[PDB]
Amino acid sequence: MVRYMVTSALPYANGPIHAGHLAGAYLPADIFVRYLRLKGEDVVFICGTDEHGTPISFRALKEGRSPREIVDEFHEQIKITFQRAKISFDFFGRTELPIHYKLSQEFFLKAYENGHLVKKVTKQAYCEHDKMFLPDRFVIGTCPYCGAEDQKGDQCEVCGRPLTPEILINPRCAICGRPISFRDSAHYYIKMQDFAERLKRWIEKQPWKPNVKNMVLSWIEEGLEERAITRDLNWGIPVPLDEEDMKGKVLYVWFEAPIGYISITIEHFKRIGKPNEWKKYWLNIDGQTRVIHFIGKDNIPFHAIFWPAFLMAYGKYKDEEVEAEWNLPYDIPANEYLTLEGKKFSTSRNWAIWVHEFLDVFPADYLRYYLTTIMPETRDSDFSFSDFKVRINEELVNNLGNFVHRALTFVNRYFDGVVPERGELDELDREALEEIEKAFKEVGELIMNYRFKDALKRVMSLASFGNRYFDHKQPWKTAKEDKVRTGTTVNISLQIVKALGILLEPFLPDASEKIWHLLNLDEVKRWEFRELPAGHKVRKPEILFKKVTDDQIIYFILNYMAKGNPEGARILLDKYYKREDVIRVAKEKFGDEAEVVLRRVYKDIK
Amino acid sequence: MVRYMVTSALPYANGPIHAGHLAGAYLPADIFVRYLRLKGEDVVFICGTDEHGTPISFRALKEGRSPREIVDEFHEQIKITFQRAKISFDFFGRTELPIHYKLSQEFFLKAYENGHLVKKVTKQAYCEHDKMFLPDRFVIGTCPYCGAEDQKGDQCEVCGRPLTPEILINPRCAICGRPISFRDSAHYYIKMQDFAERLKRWIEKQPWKPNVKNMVLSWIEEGLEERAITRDLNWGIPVPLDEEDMKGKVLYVWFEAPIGYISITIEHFKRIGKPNEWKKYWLNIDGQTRVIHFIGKDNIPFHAIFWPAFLMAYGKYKDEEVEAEWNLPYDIPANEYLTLEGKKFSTSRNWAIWVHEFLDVFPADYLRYYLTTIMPETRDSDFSFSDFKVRINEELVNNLGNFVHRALTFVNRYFDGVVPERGELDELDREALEEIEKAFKEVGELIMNYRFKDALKRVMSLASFGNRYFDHKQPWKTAKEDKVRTGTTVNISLQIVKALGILLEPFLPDASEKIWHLLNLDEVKRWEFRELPAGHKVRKPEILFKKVTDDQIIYFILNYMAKGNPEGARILLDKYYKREDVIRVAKEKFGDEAEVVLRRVYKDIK
Ligand SMILES: [Zn+2]
Ligand SMILES: [Zn+2]
Ligand SMILES: [Zn+2]
Ligand SMILES: [Zn+2]
Repeated sequence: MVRYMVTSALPYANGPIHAGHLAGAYLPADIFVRYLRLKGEDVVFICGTDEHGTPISFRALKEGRSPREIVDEFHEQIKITFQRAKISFDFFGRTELPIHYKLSQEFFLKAYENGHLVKKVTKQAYCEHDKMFLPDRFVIGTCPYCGAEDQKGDQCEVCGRPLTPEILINPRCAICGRPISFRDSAHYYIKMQDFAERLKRWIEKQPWKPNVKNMVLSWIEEGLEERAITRDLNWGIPVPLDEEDMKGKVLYVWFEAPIGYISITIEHFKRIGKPNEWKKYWLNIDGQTRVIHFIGKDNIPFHAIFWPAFLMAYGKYKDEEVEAEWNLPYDIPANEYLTLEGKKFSTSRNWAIWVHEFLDVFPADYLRYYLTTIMPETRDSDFSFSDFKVRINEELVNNLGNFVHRALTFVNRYFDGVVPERGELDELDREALEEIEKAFKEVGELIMNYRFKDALKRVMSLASFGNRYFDHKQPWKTAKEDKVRTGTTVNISLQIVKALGILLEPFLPDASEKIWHLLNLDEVKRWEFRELPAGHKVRKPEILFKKVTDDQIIYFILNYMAKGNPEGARILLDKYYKREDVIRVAKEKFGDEAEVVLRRVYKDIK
Repeated sequence: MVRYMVTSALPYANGPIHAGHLAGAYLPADIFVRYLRLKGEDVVFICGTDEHGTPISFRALKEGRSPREIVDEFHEQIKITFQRAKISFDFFGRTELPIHYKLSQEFFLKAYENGHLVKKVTKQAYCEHDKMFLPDRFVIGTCPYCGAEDQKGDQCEVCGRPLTPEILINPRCAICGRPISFRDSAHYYIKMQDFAERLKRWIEKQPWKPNVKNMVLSWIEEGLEERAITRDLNWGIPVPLDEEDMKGKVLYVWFEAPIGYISITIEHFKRIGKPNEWKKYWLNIDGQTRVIHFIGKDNIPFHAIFWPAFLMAYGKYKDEEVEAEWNLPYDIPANEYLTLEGKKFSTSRNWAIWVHEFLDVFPADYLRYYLTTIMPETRDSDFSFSDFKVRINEELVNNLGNFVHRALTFVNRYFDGVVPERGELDELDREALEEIEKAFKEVGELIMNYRFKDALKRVMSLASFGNRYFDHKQPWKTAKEDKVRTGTTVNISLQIVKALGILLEPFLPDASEKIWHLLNLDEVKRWEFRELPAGHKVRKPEILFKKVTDDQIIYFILNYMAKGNPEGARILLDKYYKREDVIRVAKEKFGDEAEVVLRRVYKDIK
């Protein structure tokens, strides 16, 4: 019996998360883990904020704040956001945890000890007016492909994606604009080549899709250049070595980050009261823990190559309990990117769907539903507002919500909300109870295969099946002729609602508890279905979902989207709506300030 | 060995919580429970949203939304807010839980069964244009003391506090203004008189303060009028009785609400995996569970009289395990009200400090610190912005934060962050380690006595003691003469920081983890102090707290306070600040909209 150690790529504590992030590695992981829990399986779901690296440091000088100040701010912002998103991480830690410092440092020390490292002195950047080295994101120059002013790290705003700090033209320190200087420095490196073979061999015998497995093999087919794992940063985890040359140096966040996956788990079992249980999840003791890594496509290389090697370089974990080895990525589910109304998410262009903002106007189920509806699985998908409301209202409201409502509304009208007893069953009755079985079976398999968009579809169809059932069983007619008959229809219909109650859970937790209350159940939610007993008391018909409005979308676009990118807003607005309508919404939404918005989006209007 | 069943008054799901609420019953409870946990004691901390009652129903017709829609919205808003507030409820449920429905209904049925009830028909309100009864908050008329138009429930906006629905002049249904009608109805009542004696007797033998114990006794000294526990509402828990007269009737929220205290706990142990542990907390088995009820003064009567009786009326709980009785309120800590800048919190006047808004500009420690600083213990206290910043900056920043910073900054300057070994100890060294003991001892006692304002003070003084220590031990001098000496000072100083790390926890969780990371500790936080070992590696000097700004307060007042109550804002602004300063802050804070604010607060300015 396998147990599961599930993680989600650590979000960087330099900003808030957007739907691309969620759709990319959190929502999938949540859907998967919830399922596993309903299955009764043994799974741990971990995550936390990545709090080191040049960026965070950069931003600190930028806003004149300590790197600690900002990560403390974003850890809270993100942890709460995930709670809002209903992402059930068993624990959400942070790489600022003392234990992370200890484990990373050990990790590095284990690499020292197995001669997988190599000190090296290189000539590198510097500022004399600021008396400090100038790592990655401090580069401030022209581009490496196109030629634009001011380019940092490796993302751009031009065409540029990945522009090493040196291929940049006119190197000038970002902090003060002083043209860079060159001071040589010492850093330790990892002889990745030491694991190329062992890696390739391991990758061979593994259930990953060729589109990855292979491309990975290729990438390895040409040596692994010794990568540096140290940095000249004033923020981060100190390199253990007590020498004078390694003073004021830190472990490349690039190296310690993944170790966070273990650090946090350990932290989890500590505070949970069972200090040593973590060992069975990350250590290959009587080996059989499937370690899953939900990530974004960009993380495949790292997770299928370097991270595994970092683990190997620590050959032996060993004290007071088995000297076993670290497990390796069982699987590394990755998702493509997400676009917004035809364009890519852009923090620069301030064009994205921020979870915390979006969740201010729409319920979590809506964001979770639609996003799974467009899960960037095999390719990229495009978030669209017209697409969003239409799927919710047409699918979630008109179908799932509709069925549930009808069902209850009937058991309440003809039986005073008491579950009728079932008489003989004809073909449909027989087929309906079978469909319930089919769903549980198939949805479960689709999930274990990372086919969420299709898994959610299998569920919606069951609701679709329920509607049909009702539509052509006509309880409103049958009730004026054959009581017993209607009783069956009704009882059967509710069975489908209870089932839809458990099946939905992994996808929409809230619409799940909503249904459970309507059915009035204490029953611990589980994947093994059990019919609703006759004589069971159900609650009065409530509503499941309220249709998305244009008033809402406009309010959203105007209130968030707009200031940050007025043109983006304007283009969206007079693309879906008439200006005479937006004004009205704006007027009856922003009181004595509506006017100082409309003019802000529609360049000139007064 | 006692275990503790701690609760906080269920917040009503009709709106967000404000500092008065927090200061009144949540913050106290949190400080108490955290302590208990650090003490290693066995405590359960429960709470959830009260989701029934006329109000919620009212609001529903008001905004044309189902009562369920709104409670779902506020349960999320409040649960997240509490997370933001760092209130560690072991579980935050809701009275919409199926189990609540079951337990309440049983409770009522147990009262039926022990003849503590009495059906009665009364002539009551109605609307014929709306074909519905008109309970409490539907009353819409002139006042009962002063004479003002439109008065609902029992709170006012005039002078009025508690105006029974009938003493109101010109009774007109609130929904449509149609002057009320009178249709007789049947409701069950509880013969409170049946418990007067048994109550008074119980209250006698109990450790409550006379100012309560007595006033309670008086209140009881004149019969307990049979109170109605049923209602003509379409939203709520159905009365079990299957009769045609009790159809469409519900249990007065007033009756079921407290039962939520048990419902949720049960729900807690269910989902936690240990289904039956709840029995030992609410049932008096081998009796010794101290049940504490953190509430507001307004709740004393209810919690010391009716709630206990409701418990008695259920004489026997009994199946498959001991037929024991429900425990009774061990203690019922209550706090006075809170005022804002000299005036009372007012949802009507839109004058209050909303936790979720306030926590958008200031860290949770700041709100928790200041509020405990003004805990409405023996009387009412007044929240004030000048008072807020001054205490934070002068106390939290300049003292606690200052000490911590100095300490680390030294162990890092003269020992490369490594804990020095202690040599001979003189009087101060000896006294310093003793002070640490004293603090733990006294703070702990002050907490167990609900003396938080003083408990927090005992802690700040320890930090104050640390500063003095340092000030007159002069490490910066001693380091250029006697190494060993400085080592002691330093080692000692850090002991005080680690201690301040645990002591703070109950009050400021974040400044607590901040200190723990600086000290670089894995050690599970506990109330039993253990010195920092020599040779221990501490982190580089960070900052603990950033001083509150005027830019912040103005931004807050302008961004939240203002629209909702522009006059309130204006009066605050040009009372603390010059208009030429507010403008600047407003201009460099609201970009292209600053102008449409300043004019909104300062009536005319252009
Ligand atoms: Zn470029
Ligand atoms: Zn510079
Ligand atoms: Zn009045
Ligand atoms: Zn009316």
